Amino acid sequence: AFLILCLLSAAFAPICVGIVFLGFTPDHHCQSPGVAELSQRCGWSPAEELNYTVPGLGPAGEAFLGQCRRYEVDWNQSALSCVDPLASLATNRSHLPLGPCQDGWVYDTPGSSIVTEFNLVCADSWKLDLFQSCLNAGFLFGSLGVGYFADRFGRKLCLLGTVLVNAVSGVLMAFSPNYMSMLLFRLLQGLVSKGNWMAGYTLITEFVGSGSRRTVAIMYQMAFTVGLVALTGLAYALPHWRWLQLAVSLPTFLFLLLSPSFADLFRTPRLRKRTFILMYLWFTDSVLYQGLILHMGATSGNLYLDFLYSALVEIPGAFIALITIDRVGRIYPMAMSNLLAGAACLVMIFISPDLHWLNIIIMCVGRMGITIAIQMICLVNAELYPTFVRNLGVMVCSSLCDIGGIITPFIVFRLREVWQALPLILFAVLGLLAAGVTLLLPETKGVA
Amino acid sequence: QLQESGGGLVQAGGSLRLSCAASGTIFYYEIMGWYRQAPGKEREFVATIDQGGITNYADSVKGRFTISRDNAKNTVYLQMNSLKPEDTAVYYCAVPDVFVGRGWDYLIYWGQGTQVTV
Repeated sequence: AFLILCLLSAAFAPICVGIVFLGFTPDHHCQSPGVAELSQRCGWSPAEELNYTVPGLGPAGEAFLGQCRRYEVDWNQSALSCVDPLASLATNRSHLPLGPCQDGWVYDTPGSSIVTEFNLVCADSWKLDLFQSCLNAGFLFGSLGVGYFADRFGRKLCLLGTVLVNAVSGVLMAFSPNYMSMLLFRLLQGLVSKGNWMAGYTLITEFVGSGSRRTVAIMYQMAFTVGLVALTGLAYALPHWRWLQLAVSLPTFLFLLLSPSFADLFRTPRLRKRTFILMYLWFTDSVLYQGLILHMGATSGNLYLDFLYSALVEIPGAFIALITIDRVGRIYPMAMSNLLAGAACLVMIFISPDLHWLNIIIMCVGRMGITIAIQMICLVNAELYPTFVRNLGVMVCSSLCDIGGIITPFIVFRLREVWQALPLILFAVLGLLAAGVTLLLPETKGVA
Repeated sequence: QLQESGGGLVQAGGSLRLSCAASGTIFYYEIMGWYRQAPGKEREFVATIDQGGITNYADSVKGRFTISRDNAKNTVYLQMNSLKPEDTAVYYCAVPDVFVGRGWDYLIYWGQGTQVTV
């Protein structure tokens, strides 16, 4: 029973993370016909050809001066000096006419992605956020509608149907002819993903006794980490998104063969405070956790090693979260871990000449600090709250994180245009303010 | 409102049972426990229990005391057997504070307890 649930968790792990590998943007520039003929005629500087063709984009303007513009010089059927063709033609190179890009650009990568295939650069750059937005919309919509399908059919036919739909959707998306169909299949599988993922957790929690809930939760975390580790290995040997999608989709097809009421928390004034503080903390932590990975997977010079190292530091977080129990109070680790995720974000915007040996350790520290805080909320939930109230609170928090994940990607991706450090100020503010609301949790007049 | 029961005068440290009652709001949303007067000492700790069912114990009474929870009658039970002529104190029912201190050091509710001697 444990093996099946762990395999299911590991298989669900790449669904919300693979956008780092499936959709990635490489360096590109506008292409002009006839430049190849001159390059064949004159091969003095194949490398400097770019230098001799791409315009001189200035600081902070390279996003809309070399990737979305081209020169109007007629290279073909023109006599050149083979060294500086532009200098001889015109004394000043800042006065020639420009124009919109054409012919689908030219990329520099041995692999392929959705950006490379469908040309999602320049004015269409906002189409990449739809990928995550549709999946999160599916996550939100599938949470409410899963209860009805648990009745009038049974608790057995749902899992098989969800697994079959997920596998078929994955394969068909791997065989998609146009852009709209891929979005449709993403939305279609977004429901069944969480629909089948929640059942494994519920079964694992129910089957094991109350004395090993912590152990099985740690086992689930270890399974998630292992599933995250194996995905980095596959993307190393399969540099095409169709191959990678098929390779991560086929195993799903292969392996298939006087009562606690929710209205009592808002009447007594003592239980109306912590039940709001915990909700706010959970929402903030989920938003931060979702944002950090997407920020990291966009400005990395070494993606594989950074991903592996960041994923390898999530076991000590659980170890310390378990060790701190029964020895220290419940708010000191919470405050410290919430404060550790803000200082790192604040520092991460002030180290220009220290790259390649500091960003990795700072990102690891921030990731561990975020991971520690999430476990404490779950432990407090399991300690202080009854069954039914938490049985609805899990769905409520899932809906909260789903709406947070709907709103996040647009803000994260489209706020980097004004300045590259803007998304790293909101994270610092949220982290540094979430550590000041936990100090209102202790009850006043606590007699020793 | 916390109220206790049980108690008596055992002859040679025999088995005895203690019961603590709750109101209904306390019984479902926080953590209960038991504390010992221990004359000559300010306060002593014995055992706890929470919603999940995980239990703690004191290093001096480990393997002799058992705590169980009853949901029908809204009560928390404690069973002591094979006592020794060293446990003569007053037993209180209390609700500790988790967020501040060490998790069992501070109290916000108590019910004046009861006295049992051996």
